[PDB]
Amino acid sequence: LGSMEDFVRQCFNPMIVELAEKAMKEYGEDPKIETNKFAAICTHLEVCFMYSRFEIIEGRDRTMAWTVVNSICNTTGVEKPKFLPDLYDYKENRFIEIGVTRREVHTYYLEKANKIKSEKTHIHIFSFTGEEMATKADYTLDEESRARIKTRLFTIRQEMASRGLWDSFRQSERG
Ligand SMILES: [Mg+2]
Repeated sequence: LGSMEDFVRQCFNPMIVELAEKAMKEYGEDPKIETNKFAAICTHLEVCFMYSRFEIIEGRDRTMAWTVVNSICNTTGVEKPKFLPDLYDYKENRFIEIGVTRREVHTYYLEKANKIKSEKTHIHIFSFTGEEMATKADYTLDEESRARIKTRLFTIRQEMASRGLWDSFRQSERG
């Protein structure tokens, strides 16, 4: 059993880890104590990056994120989201909430759907198993692109496994 906090710093990009530490501390969470979510924040940030034609909302400091979002909402005619999205697609002209889950994707998809009370915001969930689920079966990215995200997730998993971190990481996902 290795250290998740060690794993994370020598696994993800220094930029992803840096943005995830802010995201955590911004909510009185300490990345050194809650290492499992620390790793979940990095993996999700990383997927938002591989995914993005796109405007990255996630990772930005709250004030900047809402500034970017609002400016978007009135250059276009899109309704203001309530919760900040992760991305904005001006191709399909909609926001995107992205999720990486260790649980059943359909369950996670609904929790997100019920939270954002969406009308137009798109939802796309990825898991560590390869199963995915996107709004109206509209998967946005072509196959190869989505295949890369799934690869990076598997890679993250097994590197977590060799260090004995997977077992704890995989079953500590809360709603
Ligand atoms: Mg977000």
